[PDB]
Amino acid sequence: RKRRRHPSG
Amino acid sequence: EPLESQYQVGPLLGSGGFGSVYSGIRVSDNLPVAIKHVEKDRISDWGELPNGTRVPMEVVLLKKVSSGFSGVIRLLDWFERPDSFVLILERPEPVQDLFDFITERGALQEELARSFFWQVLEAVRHCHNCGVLHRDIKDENILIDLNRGELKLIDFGSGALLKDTVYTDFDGTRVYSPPEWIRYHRYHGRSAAVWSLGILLYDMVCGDIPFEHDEEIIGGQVFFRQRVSSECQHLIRWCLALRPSDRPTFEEIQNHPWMQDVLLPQETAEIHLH
Ligand SMILES: [Cl-]
Ligand code: NA
Repeated sequence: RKRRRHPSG
Repeated sequence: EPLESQYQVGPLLGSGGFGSVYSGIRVSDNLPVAIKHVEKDRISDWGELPNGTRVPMEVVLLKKVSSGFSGVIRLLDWFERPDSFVLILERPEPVQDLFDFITERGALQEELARSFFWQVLEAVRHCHNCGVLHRDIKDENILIDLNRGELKLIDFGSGALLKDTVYTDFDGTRVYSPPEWIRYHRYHGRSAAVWSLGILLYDMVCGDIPFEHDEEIIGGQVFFRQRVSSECQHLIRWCLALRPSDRPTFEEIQNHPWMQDVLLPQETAEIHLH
């Protein structure tokens, strides 16, 4: 199942 | 005095909603550094120093916390250029960020989650004692010094001065943001921080964050996808209480039964990291 980063900015 | 002769610049470590960060070595004494560049055009929050010269809030916030030794990254120096500010930060070596660490290892053993989470708690208390609210606590913004077993909080670019009144602005990470921000575009600092720590702890013990969509964030249901002790699930669930006033204080978190008998940082490196 897909684990990913998440941008803040 | 000038930036180029005083640091040897090495390779890009990363870039994104934070900027462009290079590995470097301070020539004075070969100290490992990280050289972060931020475009002036992309900075929305500005402060002023005791000096009186005007800087990005990020610089204001790093000076306020870089007082002494801690689980917060230290600002060694900074420079103003025509279209940017360059920040010279500490660089532990060898290092891995907690996001890659959890990707590589999967769900962490509770003993290891406990030591890490405890150290994140101490770092955030530090920021709060120094008048700083980070606003972007997440695995991506935590470095692990692999030899010392010490965690460092990085990237204060979304932070603010800590206040007790309401915040109506936010530029941190949405999947760590609390339900009161999602629905009403308002939060209080401490209680929002505790929610994000709840996300981080679930992330540690389960191997990924609990929520991706708004509807999940506001829905108030934590499904555990890994075997997690009852005491730990209780702490996570308390941190992710929908009503902010129902969340625990940092003290209550640190006195929680699941938090007792934490490993020292050296013990953590020795058992879990070498
Ligand atoms: Cl958002
Ligand atoms: Na380098």
